Amino acid sequence: SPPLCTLPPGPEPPRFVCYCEGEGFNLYVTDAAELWSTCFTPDSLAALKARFGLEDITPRFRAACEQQAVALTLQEDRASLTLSGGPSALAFDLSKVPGPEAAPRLRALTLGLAKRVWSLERRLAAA
Amino acid sequence: SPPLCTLPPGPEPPRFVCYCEGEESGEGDRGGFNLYVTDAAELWSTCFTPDSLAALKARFGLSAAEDITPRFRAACEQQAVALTLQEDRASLTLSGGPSALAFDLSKVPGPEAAPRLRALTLGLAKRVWSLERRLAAAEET
Repeated sequence: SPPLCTLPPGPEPPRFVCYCEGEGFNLYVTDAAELWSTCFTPDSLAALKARFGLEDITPRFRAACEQQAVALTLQEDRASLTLSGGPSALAFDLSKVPGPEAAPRLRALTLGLAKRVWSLERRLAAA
Repeated sequence: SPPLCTLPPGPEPPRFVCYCEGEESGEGDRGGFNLYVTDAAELWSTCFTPDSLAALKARFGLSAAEDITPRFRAACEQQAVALTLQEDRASLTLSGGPSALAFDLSKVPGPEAAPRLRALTLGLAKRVWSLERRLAAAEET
């Protein structure tokens, strides 16, 4: 079940969602209008893991999402995502995704979320 | 929690979300009822006025103080929502209940639609996160 969290974590309205896909594996951040991505290649992902000392990034990100231990700085076309909890905080550089590439992802994101909600409410009612 | 469903039903990737708004409980701000349909590119709405909602309710024999949200909710749970899309217009048919209810929807203008779609996306993600937390609890622990 694909991990995600929203920011800010307060009772205030959510402004950003952080999620990941498919260990083409990447981290994403969106305010539902623009999309930022780690834009990994198979090579630069391996480079990244080795620098931090790795297995898989997803479980750490999942754990951060549950603890709401995700920090986000955003400037211009630049964002960073920080995961806290592990033996070392992990920071990721993200870049803005051009509109034409971002649009189908944002579209599928919205439709998939809606389908999850419907499914989770279905399952939660049977509990 | 606010009702919704996705279409088409079953295992195939969702193409549309249907949801509703208004008829809020309590003595606080209460908005008029509307049904929404989106493919996450465009937004369609019933765009009800007080008169057009009354006329719709008459067309299918409902009273004025009657909330329509619970009929929508039943339709969503059973996935008895049928959608037709013309170029400009849409229809939504709810068959959760004993009598079918048909709704005319029209396109919401971009400057109103775009902030509604963003809030929808962000709100759903908050829900998902909240639901999976409540689920992990109930099912095992």
